[PDB]
Amino acid sequence: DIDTAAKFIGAGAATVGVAGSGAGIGTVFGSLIIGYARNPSLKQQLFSYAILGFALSEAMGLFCLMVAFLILFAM
Amino acid sequence: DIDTAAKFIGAGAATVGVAGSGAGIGTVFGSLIIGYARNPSLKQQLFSYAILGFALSEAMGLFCLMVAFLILFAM
Amino acid sequence: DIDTAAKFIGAGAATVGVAGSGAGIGTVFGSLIIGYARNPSLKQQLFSYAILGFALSEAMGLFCLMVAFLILFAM
Amino acid sequence: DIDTAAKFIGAGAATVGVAGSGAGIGTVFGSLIIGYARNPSLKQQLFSYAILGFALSEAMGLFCLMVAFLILFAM
Amino acid sequence: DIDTAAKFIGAGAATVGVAGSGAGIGTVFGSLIIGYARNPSLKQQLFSYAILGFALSEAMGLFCLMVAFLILFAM
Amino acid sequence: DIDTAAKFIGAGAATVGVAGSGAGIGTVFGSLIIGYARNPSLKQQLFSYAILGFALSEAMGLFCLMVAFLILFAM
Amino acid sequence: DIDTAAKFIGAGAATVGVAGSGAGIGTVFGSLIIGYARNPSLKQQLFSYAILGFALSEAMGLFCLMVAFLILFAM
Amino acid sequence: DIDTAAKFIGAGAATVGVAGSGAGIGTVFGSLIIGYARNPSLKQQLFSYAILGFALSEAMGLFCLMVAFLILFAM
Amino acid sequence: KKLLEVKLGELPSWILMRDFSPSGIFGAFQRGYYRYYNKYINVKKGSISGITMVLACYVLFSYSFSYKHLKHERLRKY
Amino acid sequence: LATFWYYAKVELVPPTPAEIPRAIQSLKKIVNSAQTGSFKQLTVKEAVLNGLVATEVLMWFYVGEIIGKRGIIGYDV
Amino acid sequence: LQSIIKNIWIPMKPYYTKVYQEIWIGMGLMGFIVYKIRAAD
Amino acid sequence: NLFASFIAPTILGLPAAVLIILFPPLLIPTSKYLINNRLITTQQWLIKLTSKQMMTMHNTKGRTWSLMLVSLIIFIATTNLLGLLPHSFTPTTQLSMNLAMAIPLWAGTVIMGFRSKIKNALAHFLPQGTPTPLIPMLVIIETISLLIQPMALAVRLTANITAGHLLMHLIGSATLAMSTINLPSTLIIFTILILLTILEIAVALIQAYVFTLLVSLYLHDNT
Amino acid sequence: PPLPEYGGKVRYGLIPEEFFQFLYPKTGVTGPYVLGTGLILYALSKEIYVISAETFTALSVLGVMVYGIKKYGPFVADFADKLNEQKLAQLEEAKQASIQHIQNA
Amino acid sequence: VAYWRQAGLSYIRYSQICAKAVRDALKTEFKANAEKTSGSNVKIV
Amino acid sequence: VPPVQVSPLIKLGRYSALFLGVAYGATRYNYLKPRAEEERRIAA
Repeated sequence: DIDTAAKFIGAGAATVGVAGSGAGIGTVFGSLIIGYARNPSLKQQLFSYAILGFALSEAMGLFCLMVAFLILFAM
Repeated sequence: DIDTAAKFIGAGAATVGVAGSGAGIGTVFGSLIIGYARNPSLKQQLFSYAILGFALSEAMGLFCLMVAFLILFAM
Repeated sequence: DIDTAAKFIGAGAATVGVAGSGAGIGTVFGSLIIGYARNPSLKQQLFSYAILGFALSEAMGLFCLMVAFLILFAM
Repeated sequence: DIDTAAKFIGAGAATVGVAGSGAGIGTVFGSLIIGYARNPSLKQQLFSYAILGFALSEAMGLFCLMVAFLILFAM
Repeated sequence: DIDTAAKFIGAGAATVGVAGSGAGIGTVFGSLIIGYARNPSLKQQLFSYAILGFALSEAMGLFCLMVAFLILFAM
Repeated sequence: DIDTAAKFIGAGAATVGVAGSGAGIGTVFGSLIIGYARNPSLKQQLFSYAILGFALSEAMGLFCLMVAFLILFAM
Repeated sequence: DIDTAAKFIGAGAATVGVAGSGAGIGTVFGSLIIGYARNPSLKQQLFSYAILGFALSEAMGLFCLMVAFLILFAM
Repeated sequence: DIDTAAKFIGAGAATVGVAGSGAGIGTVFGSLIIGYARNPSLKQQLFSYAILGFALSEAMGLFCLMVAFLILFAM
Repeated sequence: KKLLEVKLGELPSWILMRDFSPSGIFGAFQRGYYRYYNKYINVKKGSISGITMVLACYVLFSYSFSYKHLKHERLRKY
Repeated sequence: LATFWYYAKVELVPPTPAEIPRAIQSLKKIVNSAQTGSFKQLTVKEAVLNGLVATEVLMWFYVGEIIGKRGIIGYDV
Repeated sequence: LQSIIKNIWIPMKPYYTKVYQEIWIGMGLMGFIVYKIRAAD
Repeated sequence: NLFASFIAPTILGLPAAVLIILFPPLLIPTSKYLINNRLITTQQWLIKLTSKQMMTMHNTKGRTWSLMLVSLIIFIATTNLLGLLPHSFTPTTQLSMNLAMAIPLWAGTVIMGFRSKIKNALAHFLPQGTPTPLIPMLVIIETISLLIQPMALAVRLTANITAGHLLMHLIGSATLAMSTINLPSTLIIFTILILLTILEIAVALIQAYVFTLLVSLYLHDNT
Repeated sequence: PPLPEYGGKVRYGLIPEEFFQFLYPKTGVTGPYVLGTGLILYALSKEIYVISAETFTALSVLGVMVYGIKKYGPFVADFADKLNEQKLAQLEEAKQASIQHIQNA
Repeated sequence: VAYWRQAGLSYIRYSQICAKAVRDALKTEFKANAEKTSGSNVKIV
Repeated sequence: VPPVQVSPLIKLGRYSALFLGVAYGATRYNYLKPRAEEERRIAA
């Protein structure tokens, strides 16, 4: 009776951790704006880095979601 | 009963994860301000990036809200 | 009752999502200060952006507060 | 008997959200420092913006505290 | 006895919200370092702003502690 | 039966601590973008430093995730 | 029984608060790196400002350890 | 029985606090990248500061983990 | 000649000859303040002792009313 | 240092057996002045001085008490 | 009455009568708040 | 037990808090002379520096509050500093005194802004170049800000000073509890206590200055 | 009226020399010191002075005060003296200036 | 504001010192012609 | 500064009071230890 309740609470607590990837994506794209406003001829490589940075920051977020879906469903 | 209680608690916890979206939106638009003050000739393209950045960071927050409505109203 | 107790706890949890909008407003106005120190001749345009940024960041925060009320009063 | 307990826990949770305003005020006044070190001729207008930013960022924190009290004392 | 238990839990939760002031004070004094490295001849005025910034950001965190004690000792 | 519930909730809490590594990776790669836009001829060494910083931030995040998995499975 | 339980939970929640001290120390020393790369002749003044900022972030962490110990021992 | 459960929950809550050290290490190494892109001749001294930063910020995070383990096994 | 300053006058009637009026006590406190001020503070090349003595009397006063709380922290019982 | 002893050897020493009659005579003088009530000749300056010396010898008694219970703060038991 | 209002009220008259009028209104407000707090207690 | 230092002190049944609140001005002796002792010299230099800092940013109507704001900063700073001595009772740790300091001054400034200035007083709630679809929202925010300014003043003083004192006391207990145990750790805790004492001196002065500066800004926004 | 040149000769910043001179006749040079130590030991032996956390906060603030005084006392004294000397010099200069003006007239 | 500007110098003096230092480090095959080409001869009245 | 040959009365009073203090301290220590142990045992 208490396991499913704790599973809901743990799933919420786990999905809290997406705030980090949200903030990291904000930082990555703000830095893209700034670094492109400085030296726009690099616009390709800059953007490349952004994507990489994005895909890594969001990666952490997914881990959190993973644990959420590991707690909520797989257990 | 206990399960709807935990559903309320987990929905609130899941909703906490919109703080990252708020902070990332703040960073994106602050960097838009700075990069437009530095190179006002690039404004249009800069705004483009801002939109993209915004649309991405908020997206993470949306996932959080989704999980909230996945707990409070669906499962 | 245990459902109203969890309504209290879930609203209190969902209210934490306003930290993001607070930090984002801080970032947007700090960047307004910096962008106005750089290019004080765009004080209008910049400030427009600033409010826009604010209007968006707080927006996310409001959602959280809204969600909180919709766990305390709606259901 | 249990609802007062949940009121305590929900008030603590709701007042967690003042961290965002702490960080946002930090950002606002750090950027005031930086932008004034860059262009000390706008010391007044710059400072004005800081106050505005502060008065807005802190606002969100009070929102959180508001909800805290509205969970701890009213209902 | 559940009321004292929830008092402890809500006090810990309320205390969480001082991370914001820790981070914002880090921001204020880092920006002091930067703005002083750029215009050392303004060391006095810059430092004043830092003080102000400190005293405000720290303030928010203490508000959290206030609620903590309001929950822990004054119910 | 309360131990399993506590393990679920404690694992969710433990995995909250990944938001820090998410935001830190975002900062490392945003600063990589900015530092490459300024000095595009130090690209290899800037990327080496970015790899090191991302490795350490991800290390903290994985410490949080492994504490979560230690609570959840290995007690 | 339940009171010592809540004491442990509240002690953990209260020690959450030094995450802000860690982040603020990161910000202070990153800004020290930046400001020293800018003006490498003010090494001593910049390092003294960094030590001051680090001390103040640690004080904001002490204000959380105080409530941790007031929960754990002097209820 | 309930004491061990709250020990699990409190260790999870306490290890939430490594997010601050993650974000701080991210900030320190991002600022190392930036300041080395500006002044690549200080590559040595800059790195020293970065080391020092990574030594202090992480320390805070480690403290959290210590507390966590102290709740889980010792006291 | 019963205006003899205390520290010179042995009598109890002197005690009742003084002006125990509100204005009298005000004058007494003000005369004491000005005696201290002229002796210790209102000199050129003055010292910080004229302030640390005031702070010591202040700390003694502060301890005096803090004793009702400290007497519950005694570490013996007799 | 040693100046403390330079003064203590003259002041902070026990009375030699030769000067206990002097002390007995002084005690007799004091009890006589108390008997005849002649202490009304003592100005409050000298009264305060005598009170301070009596307080000092009482403090000597209390120091002897703390050295006779082997513990400074209160009674060790 | 004499030498008090010569050393207390003659110097402080320009401020009590002209400058601090709004402070006096606000102090009435503060007294009202304190009365509402002590009465609901 | 723990908040014993924040309870209204009483000596022999009388409210010693009255004496403790009236004492700070006694440490500021004044003189009619032209060249006077070191205490008055240093204090007059400090008062001149403080007046020039706080009051240069005001117009001719805000500069009529020079006496009020300098008195406020001197009173608060001396009370906070005297609160650091051993066993002392600090009246700025009390929410009553801080509310009675904050509400009159803030209310006086806002009433001064609504008596004259009324057009600009009502216009201040809206920033200059605020876009149109956001004009309602930014009036709900700013308004409540203007209504929390007094409380957020008083609390910011109280919650700070109190907290500082608490921390010091706790660390003190630590040292005592560690006096019968490892002495190097006792010395480390004592060094933490010394650093905290210096920080508390700084915070006393900073809190005086910040209370006064916020009152000064509320006055500047209404003159 | 001119001020004196020195204060009241306090010792350790707490007790004036008048007390030591007043106990010199009856109890010599060590008289005041044995009175002080006896009073201290009687106070903390009969638990009139209760040792607590305030003892260590007191030691901390007293150490900070003594160090700050011994360190920034010479500087503050010289600062006040230089302020007064500059004011006096400016005044004497401005008096001679008007004397010279009327002599020129 | 660099350390030399705080000390009252100018960018002309900074440049002079830096150019003289770059000249002193030249191998003697170029040094004589370098110090002749950039040497000052004007005198102030 | 020259010392002062203190009055033999004050001197004898000093030392007699010190010895009476030693006596009283030992006496009350022995008077009080049994009652103290009794109360600490009866408090259990």
